Amino acid sequence: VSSQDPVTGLYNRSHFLDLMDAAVQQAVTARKPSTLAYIHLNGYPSLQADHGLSGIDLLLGQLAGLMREQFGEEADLARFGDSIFAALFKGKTPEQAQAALQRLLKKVENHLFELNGRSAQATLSIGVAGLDEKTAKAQDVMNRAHRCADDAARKGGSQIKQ
Repeated sequence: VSSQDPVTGLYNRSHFLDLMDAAVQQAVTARKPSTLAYIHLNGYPSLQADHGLSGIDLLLGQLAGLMREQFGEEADLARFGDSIFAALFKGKTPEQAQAALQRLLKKVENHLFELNGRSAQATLSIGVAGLDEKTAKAQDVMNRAHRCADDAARKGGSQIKQ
């Protein structure tokens, strides 16, 4: 079965979750820190309402292309859900990864999207969680970055919550 999201071009959640499992094992046996970024597209409901399936398909594809650009080789990129992206920064502490997360955040906030003639703007809410040897369950890492991202999007605008 294909491991890629045909809309965005990024790998799928299933694929990412395997990469996740492996990065945690590395973190608790080899003690190599990784960072998990949990990315919300802010105001997705309103963008879908105004632009519909076609509009958002284009947005997500552009949004991913900016993530590929801003993170390059440093991160593994997934389409986690409809309005949710995920990034794993293998070998980097959250501290070490903040720079690139800050860079993307602004790239998006200051980016104008062309959607079927129409024009739109968007910000992201990023929940960040580290992978370390004090990790107890791979699922705990997902949870923390999840919860942080949800708290991030609860505030409105471009947001990073570590």
